[PDB]
This record gives sequence, C-alpha cells and structure tokens, in this order.
Amino acid sequence: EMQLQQSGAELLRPGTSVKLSCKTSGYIFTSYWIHWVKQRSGQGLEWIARIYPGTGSTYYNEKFKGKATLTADKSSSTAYMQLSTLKSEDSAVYFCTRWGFIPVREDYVMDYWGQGTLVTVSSAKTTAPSVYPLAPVCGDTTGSSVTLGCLVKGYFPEPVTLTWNSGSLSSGVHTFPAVLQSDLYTLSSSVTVTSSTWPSQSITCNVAHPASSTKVDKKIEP
Amino acid sequence: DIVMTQSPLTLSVTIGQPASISCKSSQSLLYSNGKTYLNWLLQRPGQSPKRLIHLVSKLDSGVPDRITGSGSGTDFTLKISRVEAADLGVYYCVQGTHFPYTFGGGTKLEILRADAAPTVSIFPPSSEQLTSGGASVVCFLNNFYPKDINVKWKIDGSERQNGVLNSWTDQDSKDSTYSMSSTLTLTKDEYERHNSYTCEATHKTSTSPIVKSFNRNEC
Ligand SMILES: O=[N+]([O-])c1ccc(O)cc1
Ligand SMILES: [Zn+2]
Ligand SMILES: [Zn+2]
Ligand SMILES: [Zn+2]
Ligand SMILES: [Zn+2]
Ligand SMILES: [Zn+2]
Ligand SMILES: [Zn+2]
Ligand SMILES: [Zn+2]
Repeated sequence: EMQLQQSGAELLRPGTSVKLSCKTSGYIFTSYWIHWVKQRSGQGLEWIARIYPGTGSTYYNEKFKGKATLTADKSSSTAYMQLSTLKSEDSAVYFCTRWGFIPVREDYVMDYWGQGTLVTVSSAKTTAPSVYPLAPVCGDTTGSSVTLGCLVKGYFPEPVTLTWNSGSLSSGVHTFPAVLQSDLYTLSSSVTVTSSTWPSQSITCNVAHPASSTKVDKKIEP
Repeated sequence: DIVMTQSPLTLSVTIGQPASISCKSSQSLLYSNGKTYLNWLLQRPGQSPKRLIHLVSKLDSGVPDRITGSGSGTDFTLKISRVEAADLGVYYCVQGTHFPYTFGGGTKLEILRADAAPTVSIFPPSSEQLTSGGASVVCFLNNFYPKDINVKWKIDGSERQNGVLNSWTDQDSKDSTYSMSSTLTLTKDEYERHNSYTCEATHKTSTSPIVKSFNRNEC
C-alpha cells in the first residue's frame, strides 16, 4: 500500500525559507517521478516541478525557478522541496504526488497524493486560544434534542484540533472553519444530542493548538 | 502557458440526474505523438485531489464508469451519467501536453435537495469569558437548504453590524445541508448594559424572518 506522508503546517517569517518533506512508502521510490502542486485560497491549483529520485533529474515551471528547489533522499525514500525568501503569494497548501505516468508504456498507474502541507507567511505572533463552553438557555432546542457548543478564540496561527468526548462523539457535530480577524482566529463547533443524554452524561470539548503547545478540555455544565 | 477555461463554475444536480462539465483550452492539446494529455480530477471536501480520467477518456482504476470523458483539440467534456452523493466536490481539468502543465479553475458540484429550514440555537456569554472582560453571543443556524441565508444581529431593537463574525460549513455529504455560525463579540460592560439579543435570519423557507433571542437580566 502506497503512502506519501507530508510534514506538518508551517508558520514562516517574511524573507525566510522552509523545507517541506514528503515521505513515501509502499513502492520503489527511485522508479517514479514525484511532482509538487500548489493550491491557493481554495480552487486555484498550480504545477511547480517534478523530480525523478532515481537520477535526481528535475524540471521546473519557469515561474518557480529560484523559488523552489527539489531534492530526494533515496536512503529514506523522502522527497523534499525547499521554498526560499517567502513572501505573500507563498502562503498556500503544497501537495506532493506520485502522478503515475509511465512514458515507455504511454499509460498511467494510479496516482497517490500526500495529505498537503499548509504554509503561512506572517510576522504575527503565536497566541494560545481561550476555550469557552456554550451551554443552552434558548439554544436548548427545547426537549427531544439539545445543542451544545464550544467557542475557541484568540489564537494564532492555524490549525487547532477540536473533538468531543475524545473523538467518541462524531455524529451531529458541526465544526466551523476558523475566521481571521485582527491577527487572531476564531473557531466554533456545535453538537446536537438527545435531551436524554445531556446533562445526564457529560459532554466534553477537547481542543489542541500545536503551535503553542496548548491542550484543553472544557466540560459543558448547565 | 495554456489557459484552461471551465464552465459552469458550479452546478446543482439532484441525485440520479446526469451532469456534465466543459473545459476549453487556448491551444490544441494534441501532442506531436498524436496523443492528447487531458486529465480530470476530483477534490472532495477536505481531501487531496484524485485523478478520475487520463488521455481524455480513459478511466483510472477504481473509478465508476458512470463517469465518462470525451472531446479533442481544444474542447473537452466530463459527464456523470447518474449523480450520487459521493460525487460532491470540485472537478478540474489539467493538461500535460504543453509545458508547464496547467489546470482549469474548477467546477463545484453541489447536490440539489429539498428545502430545509434552519434549526437555530442561541448562546449567551460563558462565565469564564465574562471574567476575562469579554462577551460573545453565539448563534448556530444548523442544517438548512438552499445555502443562501441572511443573518443580522439586533440589540434592544437596533441592528448591530460591528463585532460580527460569520462562518459557514461546506455541503454536508450525509444530508446535503449547510450549517452556519454567527458570533457577536462585545465588551463585558456593554453586554451588561443591554436587555435583548436577537439572532435574525432571512431564508427561502419562510416569508418572515426566522428569530431566536434571549433577555439577559439577573436572578
Ligand atoms: O498534478 N500533477 O501532479 C500533474 C498534473 C498534470 C500533469 O500532466 C502532470 C502532473
Ligand atoms: Zn490507461
Ligand atoms: Zn507546447
Ligand atoms: Zn510544441
Ligand atoms: Zn439602545
Ligand atoms: Zn435605550
Ligand atoms: Zn441597549
Ligand atoms: Zn438600554
């Protein structure tokens, strides 16, 4: 089973550089081209470059020459892409992919992709989030079912990890995308349970902000 | 570089109906060896892109033959014969005939379903927050369809437009609905100076605004 594992999210200062990694497994690393693709703001994809690890041969999209440098370590089966002197346009999600084209057969093998690495170019400082429990009063949805919430605010940068009852509770939960405002993000999540469950059994909101090493569990009390 | 134009930008289809996407290129995609390197990808919500078709009409392994591709030259079309729930996402055409490789802008496919009125919930500031000197009032508008909705906050009968932060979810693949969150943040002092806080929505499913409120007071 093929697997491309990419490095974690990065917060970079303007003018500096980063090296992203793409660890592969499940196939002969030296026999296929590895491509790197960039996705900005959402639906906006660009092809950067490709490398054949077997020989170290690379080709770049003119736009990216001098911006990106690809390497590959055959001994660890890891492909790297270094991005230099970062500026505004470099904030994006980068994907590595074993595209699968076989020139000699003029046909393709299945494409496998990494999960993506998010890069944030900013000089703004890291801030831990405040987690607030949201118990109903009007947002009780009366009887039958009730909805609880979790408010995560004032953190930088993304991402934050939010779960309910340590992952046990995954149904009826809605986690909203974080929104940036005044150099800080805000995120919220709601969970709908039957009147019979809460407050009878405890519902807990779990939040983690890796960038600041923050891990907090908030219990929704009435 | 070759410019790839996709139309439409978004399509709403009911499960079971056919859907087709167009992709036009600025140069012929016929390579000198006589092959045409036009691919179609699907990027599902929160997932990496995945190739569906290569060489204009050849399906990748594991792709349902409900999906079909056709065209030549500068005009190409992707057709889904029967739309299913798993088809939700953004479709892109990518050309590998000319260097550098270029992608089209994408076409978002959304599942058209029956109208659904929002389930609204309102939450006053938590004790913990008030303590810190801040106050956020949160309102959840869950599981509605269509996505088009308008929410305004009102305090003691007057619209408040400052301190509002809205966020929306993408279309849910379990019921094809959307959810949205609206948070109004004030200082603790101002919060404790007003009586009524109202979350008011405008949606197709009602000729009158959908309302949820609470009166903060004491005791
Ligand atoms: O996205 N990719 O990795 C690609 C896309 C098109 C292509 O011809 C080669 C690679
Ligand atoms: Zn093939
Ligand atoms: Zn050319
Ligand atoms: Zn040519
Ligand atoms: Zn007033
Ligand atoms: Zn007054
Ligand atoms: Zn007032
Ligand atoms: Zn007053």
